[PDB]
Amino acid sequence: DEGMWLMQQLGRKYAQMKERGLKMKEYDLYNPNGTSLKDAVVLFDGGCTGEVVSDRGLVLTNHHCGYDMIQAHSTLEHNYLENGFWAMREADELPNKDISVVFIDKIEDVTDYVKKELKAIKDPNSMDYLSPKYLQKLADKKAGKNFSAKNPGLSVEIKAFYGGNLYLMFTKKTYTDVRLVGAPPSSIGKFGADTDNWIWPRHTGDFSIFRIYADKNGNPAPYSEDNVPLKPKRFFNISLGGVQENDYAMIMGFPGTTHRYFTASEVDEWKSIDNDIRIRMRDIRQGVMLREMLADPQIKIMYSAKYAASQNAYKRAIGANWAIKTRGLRQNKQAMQDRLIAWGAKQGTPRYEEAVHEIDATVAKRADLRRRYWMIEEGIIRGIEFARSPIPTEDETKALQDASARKEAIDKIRTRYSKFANKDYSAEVDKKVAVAMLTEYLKEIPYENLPLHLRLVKDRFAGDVQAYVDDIFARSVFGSEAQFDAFAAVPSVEKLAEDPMVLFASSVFDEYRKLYNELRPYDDPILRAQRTYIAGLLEMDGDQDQFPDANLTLRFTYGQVKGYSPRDNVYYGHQTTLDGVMEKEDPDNWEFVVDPKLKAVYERKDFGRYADRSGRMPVAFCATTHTTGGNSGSPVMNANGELIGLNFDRNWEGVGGDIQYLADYQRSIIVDIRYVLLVIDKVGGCQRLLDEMNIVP
Amino acid sequence: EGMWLMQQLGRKYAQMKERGLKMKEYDLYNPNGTSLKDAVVLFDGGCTGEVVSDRGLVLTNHHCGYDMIQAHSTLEHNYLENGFWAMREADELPNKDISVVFIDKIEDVTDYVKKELKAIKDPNSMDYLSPKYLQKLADKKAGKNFSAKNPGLSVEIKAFYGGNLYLMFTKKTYTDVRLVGAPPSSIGKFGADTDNWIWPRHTGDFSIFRIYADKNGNPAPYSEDNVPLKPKRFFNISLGGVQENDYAMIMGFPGTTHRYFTASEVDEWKSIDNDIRIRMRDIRQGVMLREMLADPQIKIMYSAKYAASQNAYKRAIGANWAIKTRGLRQNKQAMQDRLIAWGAKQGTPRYEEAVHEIDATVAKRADLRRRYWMIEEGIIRGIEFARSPIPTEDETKALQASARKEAIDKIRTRYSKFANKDYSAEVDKKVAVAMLTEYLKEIPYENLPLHLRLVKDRFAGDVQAYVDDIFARSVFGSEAQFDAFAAVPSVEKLAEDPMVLFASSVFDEYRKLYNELRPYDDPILRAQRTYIAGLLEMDGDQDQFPDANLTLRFTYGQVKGYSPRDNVYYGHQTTLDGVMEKEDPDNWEFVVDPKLKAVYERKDFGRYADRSGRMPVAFCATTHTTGGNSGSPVMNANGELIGLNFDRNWEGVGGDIQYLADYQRSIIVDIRYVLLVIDKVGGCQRLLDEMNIVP
Ligand SMILES: O=C(COc1ccc(F)cc1)N1CCCC1
Ligand SMILES: O=C(COc1ccc(F)cc1)N1CCCC1
Ligand SMILES: O=C(COc1ccc(F)cc1)N1CCCC1
Ligand SMILES: [Cl-]
Ligand SMILES: [Cl-]
Ligand SMILES: [Cl-]
Repeated sequence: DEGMWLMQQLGRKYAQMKERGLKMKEYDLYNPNGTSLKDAVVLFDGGCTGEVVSDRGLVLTNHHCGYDMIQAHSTLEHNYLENGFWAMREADELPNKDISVVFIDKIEDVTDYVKKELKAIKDPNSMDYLSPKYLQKLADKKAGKNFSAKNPGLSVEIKAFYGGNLYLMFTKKTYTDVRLVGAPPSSIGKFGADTDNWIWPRHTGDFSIFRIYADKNGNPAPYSEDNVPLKPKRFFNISLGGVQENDYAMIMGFPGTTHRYFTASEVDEWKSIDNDIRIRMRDIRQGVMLREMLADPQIKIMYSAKYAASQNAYKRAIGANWAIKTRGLRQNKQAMQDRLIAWGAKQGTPRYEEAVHEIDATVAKRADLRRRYWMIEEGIIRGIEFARSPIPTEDETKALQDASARKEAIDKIRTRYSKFANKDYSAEVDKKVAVAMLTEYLKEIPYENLPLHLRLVKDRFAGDVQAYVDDIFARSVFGSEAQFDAFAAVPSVEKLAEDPMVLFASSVFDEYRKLYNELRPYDDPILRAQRTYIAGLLEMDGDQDQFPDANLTLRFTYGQVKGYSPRDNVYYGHQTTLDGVMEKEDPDNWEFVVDPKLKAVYERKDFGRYADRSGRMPVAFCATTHTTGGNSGSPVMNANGELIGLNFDRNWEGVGGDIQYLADYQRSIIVDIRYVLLVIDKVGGCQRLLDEMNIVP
Repeated sequence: EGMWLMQQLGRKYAQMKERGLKMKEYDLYNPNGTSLKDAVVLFDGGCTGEVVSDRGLVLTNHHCGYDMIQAHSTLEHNYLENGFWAMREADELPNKDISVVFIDKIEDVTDYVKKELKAIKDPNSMDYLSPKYLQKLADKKAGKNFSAKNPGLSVEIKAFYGGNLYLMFTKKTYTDVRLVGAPPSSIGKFGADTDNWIWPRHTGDFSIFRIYADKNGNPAPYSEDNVPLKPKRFFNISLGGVQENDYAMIMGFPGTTHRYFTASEVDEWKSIDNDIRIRMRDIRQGVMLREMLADPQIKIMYSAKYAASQNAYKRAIGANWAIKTRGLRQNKQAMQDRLIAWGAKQGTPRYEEAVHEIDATVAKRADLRRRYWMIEEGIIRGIEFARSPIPTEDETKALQASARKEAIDKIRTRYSKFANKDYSAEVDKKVAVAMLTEYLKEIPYENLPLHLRLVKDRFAGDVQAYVDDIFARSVFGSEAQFDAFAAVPSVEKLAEDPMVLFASSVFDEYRKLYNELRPYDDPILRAQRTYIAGLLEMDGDQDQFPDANLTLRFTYGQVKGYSPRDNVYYGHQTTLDGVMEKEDPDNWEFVVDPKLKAVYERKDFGRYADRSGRMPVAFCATTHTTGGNSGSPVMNANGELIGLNFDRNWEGVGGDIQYLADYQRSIIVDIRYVLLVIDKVGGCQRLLDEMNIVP
């Protein structure tokens, strides 16, 4: 609903944005033929957003966005992940291998061009209209003969929007020498850690600092000791005016995916298959894992990351199912499609109703297969560690059946066994997880639909899942180190072919691939019908109050700094303070440890010009902007386009917002720029970064 | 802020009127006439109640009338789960061992008691706080035939302000109090233990009783000839509801507070009482919950024991949060330093000497008190086999006449009560191994109960082996082991039984510590009499209330929410919409009564919903309440009933030592929700009709 707008849509939205508080001129925010604020936004490392905040190429993004780079430069002598990092001179800034920043140099509507090229249709069912290979061939044809050679650092890309009803060509400028400049300690950068993931109120200082480097002329160049900081076209001014409740706020960034044009049948499928299976299976997996972690401190160390990784999409699915149950998402999709069908009936065009019917029929037809796919994926592929145990390759089996190539096969199988049964793998914990996961899987999936090896639970083990799992480990070459070494000393292909763990792993992966291959053909009729469906919605209600689905391209969103009521008699305000960090401090809980320098700043009220009018130190705020994954690190702007914060999360109540925006619950969780500048200043003591920024009173 | 004596109403009236009170002083409390105070009762010795009709109808909490609802519940008519609604007065159920106490008269007898005390001689006598001594004075003042000359009436004298003020209460007690109505437990206890001490709250915590009496309205025990009481005063029910900042007041019987604790007593309360209870109960509850989650039969057997352990555990967590964050220790220290500076200026050193005596006594009893709480939390309440059978002297002097069978039948009865339908020896062994490992780490060998010395001496430090051996060799270790003993009982078998020796040994140490600690209470009590006398002489009997002591008090404040933490606000009122948000059909605590769910769906709120069409459930107020105030009437600026107090938020449990204006709230069930449940859930129109409901 309140959307993720194309840069092209700024003109038609500008008057509403101005009426909601926007004060800057339209072309100062986005101008297709000149420098604008859009030129200070970057796609940071392929999946995050960033922003240029100085005339020397300084870039701000989230701490969780720059996390891998902070970790790659961290050692026992200089643990930057734990203590932070503050380069005191430009020469001290650390280079990063495999990093990139993408500027969106130009954006152009190429719809008529693509649609004319598509008219050369050798099959009306062709999926070339959505093919990256096909669209790249059109982008190259339009850009010219050797565009990348004649314009180094530039590249061209065409993307489909609105289900193939609109196409845009992006001219991108990519820089690959992006150095680490500064980062707060993890105690600030990820204060809530996993406990506060998707949570508002939030007290996390989620930021990190980088710098784009380039050749002498400001052109992209790979890492070189001769590289000089980039003088950019445009950079954000930092505001110290802060935020007030109801203030206008806007974001530019790269939201990844949404499903705003789902039919009511796709919402039901998302709930009853995708979300219910993921919720049920992960709750079983996590329940066994947590009991083992709480009983053995060594198991807690080995399984903490696996547990946290499983919980992230589990929490998302819980938040999504809450919106489906309470916010009428299914009903609003049904009303949307009924309105189009009634309009099509009045216009004498039945193709829109036929398109919704095709989507419904495809959803209803793939139901059993999709249920079986999610059941095996959540239950076994993700749920059971020994599902990803070593499977001897075709060439490994061939090698073991008269040359020195036998020792090569054993060394390769050993390397994979050592990665599977690593320092964090417990066979006992895995057997307990598998017994609970398989009991549920065997209750849901009938004998005729089971992976071939799982048929042995009924046929050979008289229904005893525990005995079947015990037997896999007791007899398998991968059941223990001593069992592998005995095999490695005298390896036979016939031992591997009958190995209970190899057979289980092969069998479950075979069933997983068979289901994937059977389900793949159902995607195309839905995609083709969505092109007709979205064309109708656009022709009926216009390319105005319905935004194109997110597709990792540059979008803008606007709203207000506003809290919300999560439940009866509870209100969460629009702004958190440093006081809230101190309330959450728990010295013996690694997630809620408070940095001693920050604790002292709070005690002494050493807030400088960064505190609010009441002398309180702001930390984070929330806004009615419409964001999703991909928007991490996005610049948050004032009514004047000045930087007031960085987007870093969204509350769980708004995760259903990828299908239907939730005005009374959905909020972008943003780190206040005053808190960012406080941490750089009083925690990092990196005055040179403050000095190179243009800070407005 | 306080829990004021009825006598202090005159002194507080102007401030109450400035805060919004509209009723005349003597209409609320009149020392020589009828007033609203006459409609308040002490319900069943530990709760408050209120008369709401000219036919003796009484409202109190559901958790206050819980035992009576349960005593009348059968498999055929389960009133606890289904609710109860007597459709005629003759259908109201009598209750054995129930009482309602009216506070007929209250008088200051300070000079009388202080003159009588002057005859003591021993300056360290504790008669000034002795219920037996004070009752002898109460009887002497009332007369040598008071209860016979004034039927239903009794007198009682209590100490206040540490023995600096005394009041005599004339009480009228009724023992025929019948069950009239109760909502189902899904309404009466909606939050169940999850929402205990929690605001926001969505629980309709009420039950309905009726006082019966003889033909003249005089107290009489249960009789089929008893007629409902026509009281001299009852509350009018308001349907005007509440708004944020509205004046609210409560009358009730708060039990205990510790408003005059020294800073050393706050430290002791934190570092001994609360930390030990928190640490020990967390170990006990952790083992119990693991076992309950792994075996559904263990969950059935241990649910009540788990819930009972959690209640004071949650209280201690809330209390320690206030000590850590609200500066309770610091404010007591400032209070005592101010008195000491004032006593230095006046030339009277006795106040500083009194605070010093309290500090020295606290410091001296520290190790013993730590040992007492450690054994009490760790073993006496932590381990079930600590309360296993110990053969009496009469029982041993029977097994060494044919009364050997009677001794075995008595020991068997106690064994059967210990190892009952809810007792698991396996769960108990696991709880004991974890509890004893912690206890053995905290209590040194020389301070251990004698049998626990065997962990180091006989079992090479293996707690698991020591516990396994207790059950493997004890006659109370299993039914088969008891039966083998019962067939061939010898006193030598009992005298060497590892479970009997453990149980005896831990109870001996528990009694020895109790007896060693008891003498330390008296110097603190005597010094508190001097300490509070100084505080009263210095800052007056005006902004410092006497500690609660289960006597009638009033408190006033406003209907107001609060901010529990940064960027979070809890408003002053919950709604029926909040009950529906919490509904979880497969969680017994959050099941919603189908009749109530239908009322919400159809918006069948009648005259009970607010101006916006939303149905209120509960509200909170800045009144100062504690345990004993459950069921208390909550009044308007006009003295009309707007709700019943039923709980207080955990953030305010430290309020028994220092009132917390920004966090402490009384959790009250809205009277409009009470009437909506009587009407649309119970269908008991006769109860609505007998109440005086004001628009
Ligand atoms: O308003 C529109 C198109 O709107 C957009 C065109 C390009 C773009 F990048 C974004 C929007 N139309 C109304 C009549 C049919 C076309
Ligand atoms: O309170 C919850 C879930 O709470 C969280 C969900 C996800 C998350 F990341 C954090 C909390 N619910 C009550 C209604 C059904 C869901
Ligand atoms: O949130 C809590 C405790 O919460 C409850 C305590 C008791 C209770 F009955 C219910 C909740 N705390 C945060 C700061 C340390 C204590
Ligand atoms: Cl058509
Ligand atoms: Cl909404
Ligand atoms: Cl009366």
